[PDB]
Amino acid sequence: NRLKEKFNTEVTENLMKKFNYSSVMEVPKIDKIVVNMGVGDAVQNSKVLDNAVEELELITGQKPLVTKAKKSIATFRLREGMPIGAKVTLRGERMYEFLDKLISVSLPRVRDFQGVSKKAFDGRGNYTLGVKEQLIFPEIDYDKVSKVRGMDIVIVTTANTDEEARELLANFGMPF
Amino acid sequence: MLLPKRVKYRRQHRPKTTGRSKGGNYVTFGEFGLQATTTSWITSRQIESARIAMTRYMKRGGKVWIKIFPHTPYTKKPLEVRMGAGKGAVEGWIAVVKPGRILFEVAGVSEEVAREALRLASHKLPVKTKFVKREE
Amino acid sequence: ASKKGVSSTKNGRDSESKRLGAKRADGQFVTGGSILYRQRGTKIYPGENVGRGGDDTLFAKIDGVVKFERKGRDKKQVSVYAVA
Amino acid sequence: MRVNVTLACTECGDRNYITTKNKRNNPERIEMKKYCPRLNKYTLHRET
RNA sequence: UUAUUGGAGGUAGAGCACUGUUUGGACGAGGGGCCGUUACCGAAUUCAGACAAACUCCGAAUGCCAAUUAAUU
RNA sequence: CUGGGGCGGUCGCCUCCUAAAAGGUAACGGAGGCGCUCAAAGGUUCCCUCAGAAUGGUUGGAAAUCAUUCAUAGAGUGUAAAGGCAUAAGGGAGCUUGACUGCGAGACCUACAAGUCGAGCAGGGUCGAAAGACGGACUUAGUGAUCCGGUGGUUCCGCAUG
RNA sequence: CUGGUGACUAUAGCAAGGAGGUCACACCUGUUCCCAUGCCGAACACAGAAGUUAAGCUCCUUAGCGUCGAUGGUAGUCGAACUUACGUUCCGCUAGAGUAGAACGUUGCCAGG
RNA sequence: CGCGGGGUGGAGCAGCCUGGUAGCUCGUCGGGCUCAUAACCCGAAGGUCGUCGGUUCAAAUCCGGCCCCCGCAACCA
RNA sequence: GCGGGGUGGAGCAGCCUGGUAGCUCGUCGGGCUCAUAACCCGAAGGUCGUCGGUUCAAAUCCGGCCCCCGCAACCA
RNA sequence: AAAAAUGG
Ligand SMILES: [K+]
Ligand SMILES: [Mg+2]
Ligand SMILES: [Mg+2]
Ligand SMILES: [Mg+2]
Ligand SMILES: [Mg+2]
Ligand SMILES: [Mg+2]
Ligand SMILES: [Mg+2]
Ligand SMILES: [Mg+2]
Repeated sequence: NRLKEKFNTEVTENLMKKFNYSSVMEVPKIDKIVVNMGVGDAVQNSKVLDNAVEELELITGQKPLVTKAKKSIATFRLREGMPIGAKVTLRGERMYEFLDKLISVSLPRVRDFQGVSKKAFDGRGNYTLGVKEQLIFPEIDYDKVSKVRGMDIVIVTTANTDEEARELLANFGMPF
Repeated sequence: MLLPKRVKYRRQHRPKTTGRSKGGNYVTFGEFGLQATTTSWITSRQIESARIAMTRYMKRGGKVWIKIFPHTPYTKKPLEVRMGAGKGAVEGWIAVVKPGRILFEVAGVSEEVAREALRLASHKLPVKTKFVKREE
Repeated sequence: ASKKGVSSTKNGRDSESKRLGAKRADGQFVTGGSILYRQRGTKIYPGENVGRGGDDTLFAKIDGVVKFERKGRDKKQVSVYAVA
Repeated sequence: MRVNVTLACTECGDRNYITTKNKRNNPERIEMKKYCPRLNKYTLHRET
């Protein structure tokens, strides 16, 4: 819980001083992290979705929820109820461990890494990071990766504004 | 030629024609208007004839508003057929006009030009009319 | 004499009318089991001592006086109350 | 459902109920607990 | 039959809140010919004005069902 | 049947409008459905709430999956329409078979034959901690008299008697 | 006054601004235990009391939205008289829209203060 | 309703009688052939035998259930 | 009045049974010829008559507008 | 002893 200790000690004080919070309960915190992988080619080959689920489970540490089509779309040849994604929600210690790992061990493994988008905030204090290749994560061996596919990592925060969310993530150590 | 782009029902009961004008009894867009004083169906062809007459007299100087619209289809049987065997096919489109409704409005011209234009228009219509101004 | 060919209508169908609606009046005494109201859905709801049949028919469960009552802002119900 | 089905008590053999089933969805002889009036108890009935 | 009281219900009228129909403005989320700015602005929004047997946010007069109900019959 | 007959169309059942605010109400008037489906899409207990839009995000585009916000019903309700249903009748899960047996005060509808609703009682059950709910399905179509014959059951009869 | 739990067609709602905390209600700290997540102690469940009124919640102000809403007049209409006129007249009933205005709830029971 | 028969590579026929082995004629691919073209000759790929079961060391073959097609015959709610 | 049909340039399938546009000829390119034809190899070419509807999805299912074909149009 | 047209 090194990252959590940093948040309790340094980030809390820095952020509260910067934004003039009358109470500590106003200090933003990372509510959850949702790691999603949309596998639309599972329509054509379910083994792709199975491999994606296994890789996501290795990355995150817990079994993913398989997400199914909410509606049928002819162009995609998608029928309602067909499994076309995987999702993991991380909270608490696992969330913090994954976050520090992503900041330190994983993100620098990005090829030609030059920081993460600073404008990728929903407008209400939540940040979505699109990783373009799973090989980034240290838990995956490229030998067993039949196909390389990305992920969406949604950091959901209690910050009301992109400015506060940016300050929180920067203090945590996100490049920008 | 006005007519709805589509309707839910092409075969409709013909509208009630007794009573007074429910609405649109005041000049609201232009300065002058043509007010119906009797009741009639008004066809799209009659609307078009009156519109052309008044606009041609105004010589594009002013602006014209058609306040009525022929929403209602009416049917007619094929020639020389007996009664029964279903309702006939849509023949045309009509607006129901009762006393007091403003049929047309004009603006951007003198009162004299508006009077003459609306006179020419009224002679194309199956109702008696009167020249009206905005009230205040 | 000249006679023209006629077409046909594709219409000309209707189901039997179902005699829906109120079957007893507000303020009327009814015996238990009397149908109060025939309906589709709950246009009126069962109130006190009133049941709702499988086809939504409203009926009295006790002997008593029928009372149609407001139910909230938009709805209504029918109840039966025992007479003294 | 698209075919008629007779449910007979598997203890006394009485044909106590009729029902229906879809033959493609349930090709097998369907079974279920039903009340057997002769035995005055619930017994397993199955399609004849 | 009338008087009084209660109730069911959606017509006439009216209205546009829904489903459709429809006339003038204003403005344009955004892209194209255009350099930023003189089509389409098809969207959406918005102001005002209209139409309806199978529209209704509303809603009569009557008629109808009743009442330990009174008067006349 | 038929705005003469033939020809064409139609014939039973369900929903809406015509229908004149109870109910009913015709025409070869205006519109559509039905001759099924479901072993769960039934019962019960617990839990849940949509469609759509905006903004971020990789393969991913106007729409796939993820996140926040707004969004009161514009979604869904097997299947037409109407009436209902967001205290759900809509959605998920667990357990189940009441899609029971004998019935039935009373009531609707109605020329008859039929058709519809039904508390409650008894037997034996399912779910539920319990109250309680359950005699199919959000409701209303999905059906056809008698005679005759087939099949199963039967403390019924059995042409002198068995 | 606070809370719990009811009744009433939102006159009760929404929105905006402001105030509140040892009681209490929350957020909140955790996952050993009963219980739980199609993944997640988020939720449900349980154990607990370091911190906070930030949010919920409660209270206060208002009339922007929503809700309610006359009187008067008009449409429609039962009946009658006259009438065929896309009618007239008389009587009774009497909208919808709109206007003035009402309104930021009113109350029962119980336990605390 | 009874009795027979049929279902086999992309098409049309054997092999079922009597248990093993999937043959024949067209069709496609490659080669020889020729000035090409056809014809002809030689190499290959092509159905696991309508479907599900059953008896056997062994099933296209034997025995059942089921799905279609054909011939004749039967049919007084 | 009732039926049937409308799909590359032509003729004809595909519809019945929604997810898949086929054949012959014609056209274009390369080849063979002294050249043309024939022939061989390779390619392009139809928003399925036109508007609406149901559907996640329409040549296909449903309803109009148009065009063509066939049959019918009888008794005085 | 298969078939192989034409050329101002
Ligand atoms: K005139
Ligand atoms: Mg009206
Ligand atoms: Mg005649
Ligand atoms: Mg009625
Ligand atoms: Mg007979
Ligand atoms: Mg004997
Ligand atoms: Mg040549
Ligand atoms: Mg020569």
